[PDB]
Amino acid sequence: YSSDLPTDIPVLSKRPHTNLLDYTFTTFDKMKNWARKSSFWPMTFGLACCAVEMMHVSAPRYDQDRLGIIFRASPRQSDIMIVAGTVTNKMAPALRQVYDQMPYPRWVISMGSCANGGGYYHYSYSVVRGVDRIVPVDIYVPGCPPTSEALMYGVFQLQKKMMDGQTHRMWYRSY
Amino acid sequence: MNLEILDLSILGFYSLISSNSFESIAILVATIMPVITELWYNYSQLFALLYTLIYVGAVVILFVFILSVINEKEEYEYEYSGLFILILVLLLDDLDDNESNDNDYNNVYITDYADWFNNYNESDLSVIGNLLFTEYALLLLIISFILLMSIIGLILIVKKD
Amino acid sequence: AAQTKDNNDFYDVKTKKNDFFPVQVDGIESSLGKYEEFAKDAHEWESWNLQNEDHPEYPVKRTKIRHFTLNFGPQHPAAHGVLRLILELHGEEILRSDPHVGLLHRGTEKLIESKTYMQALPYFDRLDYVSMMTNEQVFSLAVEKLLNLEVPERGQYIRTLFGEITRVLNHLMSVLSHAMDVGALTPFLWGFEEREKLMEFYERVSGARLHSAYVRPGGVSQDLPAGLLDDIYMWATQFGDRLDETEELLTDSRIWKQRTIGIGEVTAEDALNYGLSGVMLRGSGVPFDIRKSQPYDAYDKVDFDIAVGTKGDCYDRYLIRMTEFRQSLRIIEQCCNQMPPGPVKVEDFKVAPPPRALMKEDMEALIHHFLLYTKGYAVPAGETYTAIEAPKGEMAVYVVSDGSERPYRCKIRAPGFAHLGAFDHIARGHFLPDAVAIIGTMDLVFGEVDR
Amino acid sequence: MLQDLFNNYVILVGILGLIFLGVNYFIVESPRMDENNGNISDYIEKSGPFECGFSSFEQSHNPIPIAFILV
Amino acid sequence: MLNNLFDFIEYIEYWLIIVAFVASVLIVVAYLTVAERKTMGYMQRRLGPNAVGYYGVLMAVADALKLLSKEIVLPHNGDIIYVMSGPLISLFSVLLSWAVIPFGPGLSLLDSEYSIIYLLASGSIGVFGTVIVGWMSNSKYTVLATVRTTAQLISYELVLTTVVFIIALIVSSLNINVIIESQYNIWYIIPFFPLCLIFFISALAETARPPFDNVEAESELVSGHMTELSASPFVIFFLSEYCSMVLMSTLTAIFFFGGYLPFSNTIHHLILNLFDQHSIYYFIIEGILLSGYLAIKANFFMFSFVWIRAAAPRLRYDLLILFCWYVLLPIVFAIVVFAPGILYCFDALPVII
Amino acid sequence: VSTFPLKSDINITKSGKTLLSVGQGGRSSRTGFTATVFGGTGFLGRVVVSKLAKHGTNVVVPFRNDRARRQLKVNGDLGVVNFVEFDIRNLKSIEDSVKYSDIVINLIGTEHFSKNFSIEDVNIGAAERIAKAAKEAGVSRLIHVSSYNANPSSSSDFYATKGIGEQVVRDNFGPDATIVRPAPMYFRNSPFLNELLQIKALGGNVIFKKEVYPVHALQVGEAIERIAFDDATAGQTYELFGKERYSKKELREMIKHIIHIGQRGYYPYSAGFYLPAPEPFLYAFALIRQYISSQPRFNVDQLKRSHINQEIDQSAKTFTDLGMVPDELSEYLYRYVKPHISYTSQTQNRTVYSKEDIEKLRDYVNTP
Ligand SMILES: CCCCCCCCCCCCCCCCCC(=O)OC[C@H](COP(=O)(O)OCCN)OC(=O)CCCCCCCCCCCCCCCCC
Ligand SMILES: NC(=O)C1=CN([C@@H]2O[C@H](COP(=O)(O)OP(=O)(O)OC[C@H]3O[C@@H](n4cnc5c(N)ncnc54)[C@H](OP(=O)(O)O)[C@@H]3O)[C@@H](O)[C@H]2O)C=CC1
Ligand SMILES: CCCCCCCCCCCC(=O)OC[C@H](COP(=O)(O)OCC[N+](C)(C)C)OC(=O)CCCCCCCCCCC
Ligand code: SF4
Repeated sequence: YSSDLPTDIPVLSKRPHTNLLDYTFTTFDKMKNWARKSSFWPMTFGLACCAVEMMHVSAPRYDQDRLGIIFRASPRQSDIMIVAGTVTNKMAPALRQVYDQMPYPRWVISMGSCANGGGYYHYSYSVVRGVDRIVPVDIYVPGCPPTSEALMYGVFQLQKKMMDGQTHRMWYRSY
Repeated sequence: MNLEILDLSILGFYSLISSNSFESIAILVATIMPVITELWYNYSQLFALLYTLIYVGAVVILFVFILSVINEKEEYEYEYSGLFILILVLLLDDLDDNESNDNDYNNVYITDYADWFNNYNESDLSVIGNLLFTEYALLLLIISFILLMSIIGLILIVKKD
Repeated sequence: AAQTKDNNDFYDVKTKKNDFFPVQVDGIESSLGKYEEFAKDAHEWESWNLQNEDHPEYPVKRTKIRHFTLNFGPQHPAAHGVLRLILELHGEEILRSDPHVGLLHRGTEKLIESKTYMQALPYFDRLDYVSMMTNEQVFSLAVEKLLNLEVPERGQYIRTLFGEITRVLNHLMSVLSHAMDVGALTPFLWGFEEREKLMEFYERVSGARLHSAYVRPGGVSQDLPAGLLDDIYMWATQFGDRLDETEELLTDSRIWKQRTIGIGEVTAEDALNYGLSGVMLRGSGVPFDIRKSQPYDAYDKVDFDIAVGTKGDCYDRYLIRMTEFRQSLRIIEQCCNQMPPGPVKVEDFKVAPPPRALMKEDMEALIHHFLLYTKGYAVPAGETYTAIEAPKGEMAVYVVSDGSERPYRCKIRAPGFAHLGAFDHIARGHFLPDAVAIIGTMDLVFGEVDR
Repeated sequence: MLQDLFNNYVILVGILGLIFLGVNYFIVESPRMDENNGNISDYIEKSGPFECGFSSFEQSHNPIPIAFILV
Repeated sequence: MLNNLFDFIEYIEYWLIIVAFVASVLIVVAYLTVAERKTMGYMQRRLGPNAVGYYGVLMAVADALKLLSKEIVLPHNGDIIYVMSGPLISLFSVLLSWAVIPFGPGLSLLDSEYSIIYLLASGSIGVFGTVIVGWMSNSKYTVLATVRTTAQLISYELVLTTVVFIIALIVSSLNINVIIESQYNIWYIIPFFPLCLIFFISALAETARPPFDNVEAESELVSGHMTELSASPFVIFFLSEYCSMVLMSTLTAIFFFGGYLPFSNTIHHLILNLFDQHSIYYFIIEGILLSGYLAIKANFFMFSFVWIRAAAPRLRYDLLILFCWYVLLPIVFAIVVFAPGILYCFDALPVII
Repeated sequence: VSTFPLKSDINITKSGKTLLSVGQGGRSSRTGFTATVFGGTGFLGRVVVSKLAKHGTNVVVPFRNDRARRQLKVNGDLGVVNFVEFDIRNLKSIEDSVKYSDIVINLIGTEHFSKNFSIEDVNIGAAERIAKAAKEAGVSRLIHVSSYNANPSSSSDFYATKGIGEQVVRDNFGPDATIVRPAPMYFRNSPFLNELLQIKALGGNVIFKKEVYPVHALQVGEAIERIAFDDATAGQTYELFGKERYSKKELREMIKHIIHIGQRGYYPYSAGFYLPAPEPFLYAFALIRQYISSQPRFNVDQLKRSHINQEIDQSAKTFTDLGMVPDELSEYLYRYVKPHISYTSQTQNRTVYSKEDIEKLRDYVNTP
């Protein structure tokens, strides 16, 4: 039982493509990453005034549908959870249950000061000081409310992160 | 390889193990489908489509009645059965599948000789309509009379007022 | 009420009143003997049963099973935000509705008591978070009345001009989302571009698209930038066509009228008794408007009309909100023409902050600037109940002052809170899709409800 | 009238429907490649019914009155 | 090779024809989803999808591929029967209905004198697929959709079936291709304009499209029977619903607008006179023209399916039940008597030739 | 967990640093400790990270799966949980994970070998590299988790490599290395219980005959919390196991009655709840799937381990040395098999199995 681990093999995010199978699984990842980035389906989870700016992203001026963005009423059909509003202690168990009902892959966006850290109601007896206390957050959008362009910029950042996923090349090189 | 045998064996297996009412209406669908497909080939394509047109509409009305009556009874009632005895029962029923005991009628094949005397060729449905509306018009009118009775009958049974 | 031997929480034994003579039957016998001779074995014989199930007094223990309990919960598009609407359904007909609120309760009134009057103002922007500037106006009026101060003429017109711009913004959100819930998706998109044009007016004068802390006790935060009135007027010449095109799809549509006519009817007697106000009150035939009953902020110097319904249903309230659209546009035109010169805030530096240029040159201006932002301004002790004709209805604030710089108590009266309290009385007997229309016709924002 | 072409189409349609399910079963990454929350048969918080956030009474097998039964 | 390849292709030729036929239907269905979003966008003064593929031409691919790479939610892996039995039955019902749609004279996979019956019978099976999802389900929103789905079927099924029978009665034939050829001199839109409106209304009800979108009302039943569906089961149901939209749009072009018949007979002759009938290029162009005539008429009603969605609010299902039985059924039954009276009066009872 | 994990607010590490804890022991509190949890995205890792971060201890989580690390950050406040993208074949990445750490917990281990790593590389090579890197970084405490049947002379690859892993870690890091030998752990989504809950368990007659001493996973994570913050546990070996011995066949049948698979007599046999297969066939199927299936299946080594029962090293220490009473599987069995119940759904009455109910059910299973 002799083990000889190499010492200077770069991590996956730095590892270049050497053989033919690297390009094969990178092609597999990019086809999936493009599909999920293009078919960006958030869930209709408007809580407070942050939701109004979320509606104006669907407004004709910005037209989120032009990017492939469709809001779904069911957690089963949505892969993006946008927490747009204040999360109260009375609401926190409902938010966790809805998040758990989303099939993978799933991402969570925290929009506004309420969802980020509580904002104006940080020192309230009935307000959760950040939705990250309940669910993992992938991107935080600042503002009170964040503008329609501020939210779109955050979505673009998430789509940039999604396009860098290497799920199937990770199996080939890291597992 | 007659695959109709395998489909009926699967259908018969679930008939003995069906517990709730939803599985029973599923048995009905799993019965009409082999009938329609075996009618679509071989004997009569016309009545294979007629069976689909009429019975599928009856299935939906049957299904919507089940939603108003299910009362949790078969969701917790236990059944015992046993895998070995169920297979034994189906195996013995599989042994005898000769509906008739005229061996000559079942084993000797026959042919028909076509003729050109029928220059006016039309579908069987047109001939059925020709006789039903002329020769047996009384049957058609009585059937409408029965349909009228059903319409009145349904209202008086169901309507509260 | 109370557990009885014939009625408890788990089962009941109902016996209807008898509709036939109490016939006396004695000496039951057969051809072989008396009933008592065979009664021991008669339990196996159904023909020997002495009780008829058709009898009204036949004993039957029936388990008490709850109706179809559907949670119109927070994750539902029909609910305009967070609402756990619990419905007792018999099929789809509504028997009893239990609106559960507090999912957006953030203790705003508790937090206000720890803030100065200037610090407490931004909390009102987030109660009715589509009609932001009207929320600031009712709190500003309450503090001004307590302060015994009067806004100058130009300040009043600005709060009137943006008061109706706010009302147009609210009705755009209210009516189109109500139509979107019913099924009309296209009018929602048409009017939300008009919101973008009007929210640009919000951002031009304050720097915030939605939460513009512009209306403050003693006037407005800042004066209008140059060219705003021209841009407002240019929008005004075109907004008339947008309203007409909206009515092209709803007003005379037979599908829309079948979803609103006769739905959610409210009598004039019951509307007052449930504290309904605004379109809910005016839909039942009562011509009451706060802008006419108690004029405030230059509303007594503009000409406008109020639409009053007759049948008290959703369709009447839709028609009223469309008339209020045109009357608000009528007021906005007058404010543009009649905007006077002068200060936009009270000429009192002990309440209103001094100009920045004067702050950096005058000793007294610096002191007043320093103290207004560090300690705030004290308000004479007392209490007030100031109400304004909010787009949702009657919004009022009950502010208690103790002579300090922080309000002692700030009770916020929400028309949506009162409207939703009558949902059970209004939506009973209607079907499930009618509830969605009733929710939309009340113009419910749950930040206002759960303030 | 010959229907051999029709029979081939019906065979393809049946096979085509299984391809959509088979592709989806063989394309999705394994749970260990994802957050590794285990199999769906154990993730009861996900496989449970959807009630808009708040769990309610379980009335799967309760009677459902129908107002259009006569129709 | 060569000789063994030039007969292998002949051996597998008709499978390529079916595969091409399947691809032809799928392409229209795939881009109907893109067309609907683009059409509603401009009517709503937005743009619609234009950032997924060059000008949005890959929007359909991204939506399908992303959902095919999604987790399937079910109580257990062995429960693949429950959430797949419904959508598969619905998908098979609409795909088999396309077998009797002739893109040209005799260019249908299934030719029979009972094609009309097969069309209606196959479509009725798709209703059973929708009700399967509500199989003693624990989801209250799934259950409510099944009740509404049955109610809608009672509304349109009688009305839709009788309207098709009137067209068949006028031609005295239940063959779809015979119905198309019978419209050479007159398109049935002119004599039966009320029936075309009635057929389109029934088509909207059958597909659960707005203003009859009570099964999948987002503001009433979040997602209806699909609220518990994800990944492949959602795709198959989504594919089947849009396949019905194309099929019903194509049926409207067949029954009332002459099917594949040219808009102008003179223009059809001129274009084909440019090609030699002794070469295969004539029949390649001929198939393009005849199906192009069908495509233009079918695309108009697929446009109309989107058009009514962007212009009318949703109607309650109980109002729909009264609408069909009190209004549509008396009208269609009146016409089924009116039409034979006219034909017999002028000695014009139809025969098959 | 409790409300304050440390026995004192001032702790002096083996390297001489003085660490002061602040707060009462909540999310906003701190303990002054920074810990690195190798393999923190695994089954036991999430429990360990949750316990450490919930009291304010800074946790550094090396990871290779980007999606699996996201749920770990919820455990701690802002700045408490830190992530480093790492690979056991990248020496620099490992050295960055332990640079600021006072405690290093090595939870990296595997029962299978893949196209990139063998059993030796993960169980021995990875442990040695982590242990040696920790010492050069001056880490006060190192905690290594071996297996329950760790024996360098064992005929099983998993047990032998775990046994060698214990020795190679003590040589590199030094005598101050604490080694933990946990029994099979039961918990939500536990690998020990997932195999028993699988309806189609191929070769249950050959695999489910192993006898073990299952231990609660929450207690194993709790024990690691005790060991990390108690310097008196340095240099010792801990065998974590339950009091009651169980065979997988008894657990399999006990679970079958809890899930109510037997409500239909025919169903368990028809559904494939029993799949008797010869061991030579299972060896062939395990050998084939070692090079065809892309997901870790029942491999050859696990087939060998089915014939080896869990033997407890008496010389090693137990929960008693850490001042804990092992949890009984009968108490926690129902709550961890509850998600897999067929229908339940409060139809008539939930059958809640208590501590006494499970023990009685064990007698029924063994009753012929
Ligand atoms: C058509 C393709 C898509 C559908 C494929 C689904 C395949 C499932 C079996 C189809 C029916 C075959 C004949 C069985 C008769 C119906 C029996 C039944 O209830 O469905 C079987 C299904 C199996 O689950 P299981 O747990 O073993 O049964 C319950 C045990 N208490 O138990 C269930 O209750 C699940 C029912 C799910 C919904 C099925 C509705 C009926 C489907 C009929 C369409 C096919 C027509 C029949 C074709 C075969 C004919 C033998
Ligand atoms: N019933 C049980 O589970 C028992 C546990 N053990 C041992 O306890 C320890 C904890 O494992 P457990 O949580 O229970 O279950 P797991 O086997 O799923 O945990 C394995 C952990 O080690 C990581 N790992 C494995 N190989 C590598 C590798 N080449 N590179 C980097 N990381 C790797 C994994 O990271 P990643 O997830 O990102 O792949 C994972 O975090 C293991 O060493 C196990 O052998 C022993 C007896 C009983
Ligand atoms: C068969 C199943 C159905 C069809 C599915 C098709 C899905 C669409 C494809 C996804 C698109 C995508 O992902 O392209 C997006 C990516 C960009 O990736 P990025 O992350 O933005 O930058 C990272 C890439 N760099 C580092 C190079 C910038 O473009 C490419 O690199 C395209 C270049 C690859 C070669 C293209 C030509 C080769 C021929 C390809 C056609 C045969
Ligand atoms: S962050 Fe601001 S805009 Fe967003 S919900 Fe909270 S108060 Fe409203």
